[PDB]
Amino acid sequence: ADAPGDDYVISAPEGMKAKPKGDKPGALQKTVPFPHTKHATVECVQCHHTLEADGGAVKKCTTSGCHDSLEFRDKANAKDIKLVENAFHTQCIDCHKALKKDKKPTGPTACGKCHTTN
Ligand code: HEC
Ligand code: HEC
Ligand code: HEC
Ligand code: HEC
Repeated sequence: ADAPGDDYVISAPEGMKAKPKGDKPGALQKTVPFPHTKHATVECVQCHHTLEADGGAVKKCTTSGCHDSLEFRDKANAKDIKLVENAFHTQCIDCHKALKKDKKPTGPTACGKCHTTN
């Protein structure tokens, strides 16, 4: 397939829950701009890890049967790879952090520097 342009924004799937603020209803984080051209050095398959099984078509990470949970991350389900927060954080953050350590061009590691659209 062809990668979308750099104006692309990743947001939470509709219905996505959020940790309540004690007793007050919580809210979602800001959305995340994601520029593919800045990740040209990474093979598509590395992120779109099920590409082959999906026959060359690129499916959204949250599609049914994939990281489809709409449940917020807590202690009880902290290890569940089906969670949106785990799927994206493991992919995005780990690489950025590792590159930062090696002192080379990298992406954001701070919450506010990735969740920006607002
Ligand atoms: C990009 C390099 C990110 C960094 C750094 C952090 N987050 Fe993230 N997060 C990222 C994406 C692409 C997504 C999925 C799309 C979306 O916006 O939902 C997420 C998701 C979350 C969520 C779940 C959804 C929500 O409640 O809004 C949470 C709770 C969240 N991210 C929080 C968060 C915090 C506290 C971070 C700093 C420790 C953080 N994120 C870093 C991408 C990135
Ligand atoms: C990780 C750094 C990635 C690399 C390298 C590439 N893509 Fe990607 N792409 C990535 C994410 C996290 C997303 C959003 C997924 C979601 O569930 O929201 C995307 C999105 C796409 C899409 C559009 C999906 C949609 O909105 O329906 C396409 C078609 C796509 N990506 C194509 C693609 C190709 C061909 C790549 C190599 C040139 C490629 N991506 C690399 C993460 C990453
Ligand atoms: C459904 C066909 C999926 C698509 C599309 C994507 N992922 Fe996925 N992912 C899926 C499964 C079945 C599993 C593994 C089995 C299990 O139960 O754990 C995963 C695993 C990952 C992981 C962990 C990788 C590892 O530990 O080596 C991550 C971090 C992950 N997936 C992220 C991710 C993202 C961001 C996607 C969109 C670009 C994506 N996956 C798509 C199923 C599916
Ligand atoms: C390594 C395998 C990566 C993964 C997984 C993701 N990113 Fe990344 N990102 C990576 C590099 C090497 C760079 C720098 C590229 C360059 O040539 O300078 C980036 C950059 C970003 C940026 C731009 C930040 C800036 O300083 O302007 C953003 C906004 C970004 N990355 C977002 C992002 C998200 C949300 C990811 C998960 C879907 C993600 N990156 C994965 C390397 C890698």
